[PDB]
Amino acid sequence: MKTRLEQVLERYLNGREVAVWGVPTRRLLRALKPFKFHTADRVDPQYHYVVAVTDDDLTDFLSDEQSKSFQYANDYLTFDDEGGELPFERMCFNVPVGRQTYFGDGVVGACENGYIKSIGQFTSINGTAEIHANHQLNMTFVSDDIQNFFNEESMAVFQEKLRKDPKHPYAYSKEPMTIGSDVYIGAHAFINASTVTSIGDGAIIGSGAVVLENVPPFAVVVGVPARIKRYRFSKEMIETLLRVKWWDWSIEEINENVDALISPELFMKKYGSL
Amino acid sequence: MKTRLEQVLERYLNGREVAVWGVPTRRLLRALKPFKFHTADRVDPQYHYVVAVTDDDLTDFLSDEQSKSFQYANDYLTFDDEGGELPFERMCFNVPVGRQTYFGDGVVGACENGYIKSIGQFTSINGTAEIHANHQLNMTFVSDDIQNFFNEESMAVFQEKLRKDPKHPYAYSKEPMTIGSDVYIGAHAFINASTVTSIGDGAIIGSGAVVLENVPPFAVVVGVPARIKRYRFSKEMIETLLRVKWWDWSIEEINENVDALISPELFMKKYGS
Amino acid sequence: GMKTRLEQVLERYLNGREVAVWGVPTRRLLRALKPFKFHTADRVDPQYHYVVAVTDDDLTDFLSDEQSKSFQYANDYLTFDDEGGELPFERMCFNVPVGRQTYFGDGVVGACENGYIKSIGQFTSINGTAEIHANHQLNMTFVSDDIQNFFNEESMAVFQEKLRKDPKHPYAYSKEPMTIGSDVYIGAHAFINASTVTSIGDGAIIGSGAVVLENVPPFAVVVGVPARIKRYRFSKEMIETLLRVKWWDWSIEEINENVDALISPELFMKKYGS
Repeated sequence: MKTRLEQVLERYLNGREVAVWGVPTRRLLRALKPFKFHTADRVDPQYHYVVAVTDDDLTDFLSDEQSKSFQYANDYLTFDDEGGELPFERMCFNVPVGRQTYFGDGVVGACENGYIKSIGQFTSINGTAEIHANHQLNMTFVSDDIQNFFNEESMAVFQEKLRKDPKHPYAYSKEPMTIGSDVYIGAHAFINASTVTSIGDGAIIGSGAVVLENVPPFAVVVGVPARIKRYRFSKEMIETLLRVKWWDWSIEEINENVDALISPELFMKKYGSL
Repeated sequence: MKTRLEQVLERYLNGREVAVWGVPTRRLLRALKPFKFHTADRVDPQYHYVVAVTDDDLTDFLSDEQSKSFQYANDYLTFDDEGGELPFERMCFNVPVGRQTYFGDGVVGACENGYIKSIGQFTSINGTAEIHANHQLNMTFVSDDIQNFFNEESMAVFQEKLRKDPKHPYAYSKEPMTIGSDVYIGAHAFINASTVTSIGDGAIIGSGAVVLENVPPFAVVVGVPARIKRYRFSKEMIETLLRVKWWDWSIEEINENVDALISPELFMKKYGS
Repeated sequence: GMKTRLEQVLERYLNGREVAVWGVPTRRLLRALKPFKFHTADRVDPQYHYVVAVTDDDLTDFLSDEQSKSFQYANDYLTFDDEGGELPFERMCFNVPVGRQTYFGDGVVGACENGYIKSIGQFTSINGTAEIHANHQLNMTFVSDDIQNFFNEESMAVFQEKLRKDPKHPYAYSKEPMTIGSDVYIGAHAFINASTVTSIGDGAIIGSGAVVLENVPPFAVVVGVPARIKRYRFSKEMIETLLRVKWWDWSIEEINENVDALISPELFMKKYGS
């Protein structure tokens, strides 16, 4: 599956050479195999695309005077930033991720594990958020790695009964969860991939909240376990938001109607009734 | 002390060459000195044991077509994975850890800090679970790093009061914590090492639970603070399980009992009074 | 003119010695070390070399090596990837003064960089997973921040103007950075909201997992989500005695001379109670 960097390079390299800014990794060299690359030294954006390996390397690059002529994404990127935002849709382990949406390594892993169907646009997920599923809870054992001792027959029996568990251990027999648009998820939050299939548009998940059920659109959930504290707007305004879907607007429309985005009062004016 | 990798190599290397998959580190090369090693290029399990440095490197290795013939632990391992499971009983900073038991760096530090006496078999501890002790709560100061300014005279009287503190700051003057077999500890759960001495066999610690006292065998604890939400089985089955001790079974015994391990009702019909 | 933690240590302790790099170097390390003579570490002598371990794992390897036993912390060696690590002298983390023997993790390093923290006191212990973040705006139609990447000049001016007049201080706007006092303890995975908090008082104990939404009085112990006051460490008269005496600003000699009063609260009151 294509990394974030390979997707961006396919868009913007345009015959240039990749300039590696930092110590390379095995994952990086695997991602760069379709491209010509060399260790960075003197870089010019007309001939070079700069790939910082770590966030540390990018900080060093953007402190260098050579970085002044390089534009984000168009001319440079960070390889170890699989959850970093882009102004266009991208895949993360074959999970669609909307524009201006960012998340951390826990959600990257959740995407790799198959727990996520899609992540919406303009969605903000703190880097320490975590998404994981339950082990089986109604067998004699709760361990998962005991299966490393199962031969082919025993594993097939184990896998079949896992698929029949209505509690969806390891997120079996359930839809991967959709994370909506204009969503905010606080630091150290947790979402249970066994029992959650939807984080609705506009939802806010508080810091440290342990989410065990679907979060309705524009609901604000906090606590352990997470419960609804309030809604961001009235139900009439929420229904208007779900009809207008400003997160699908053009960049020109976003600037044209920035006053409605900045003022919920004006938004309900224009769109609530006609 | 013997790292996880050194224990694996002593058991499984079998005269092969260690093929390093990833950037070598100072800690890795010190661990690899007694053995022959090279940067990994073309590898075969007959002549090579693949050591991925980081989990990112292991991800790359398993995506490579060469890894299909390599079996976990027997033929490859991750170096920066001290909490990772092994098919045999291992040590982690002189803490016995049972087969197929894993945990994260936080619990690795707890083993190194002396907070853990042992961890059972087939136990699953989420990578973000953490086990810390309390600082001293009966002094004028709560800082620990102030002791870096203490000379020998001040350090002696500081250490002596910690030793006699009944609340066990830094887990002083108490038994190290035992963690049983078939235990599950969820994401960002917390266990207080100053007060907890046992997580019983089969205990489940839910995501977010803050555990301040011992967890009975097969109890499911949740919440802040942790409370017993339910027990996994009946009283008689718990008693039967503590006598049968399936977590000590051979690999073949486990396979021959897979239906009983899947179905608690069949387990009791077979092993119950 | 901000300086890295390593630069501050080298300026104070290097004393014409040569830096010996212990571990694989990074781009950021090479830039920080370039004003100085440095070599890869082989055989080292603290009389002659200053050992810079790159990562914490490098430091573990160095301290397990025979060559390190004559090396003194900070005076003779340091870890580069340890911006939150304690120093025996008052230091700066970005533009934030940090007291002696005070440590914290990368999240709080980032909070210093973001301008969320005014100062951190002496002998303060902050777990590495503690996190400090501000709120996004909660009075607009959207909660996203990266939507502003699509704002042209005019939309950004309107957006920024409303942020600055928001009394709830989104992104810590229109409020003071928070002052974290001395002798403070902050447990694992604790959260402090940079939008709503301006002071963590001296002696405060923030429990593990606590989400702090309000100012914490001096010597208060707070727990839970949200964090509430559970108790106070000392009596009122003792609290005011401590705030006046300020043992956390004592010299090293004064600390050792009065270790009995630091060990025994009752003796502290007998000696310093007015």
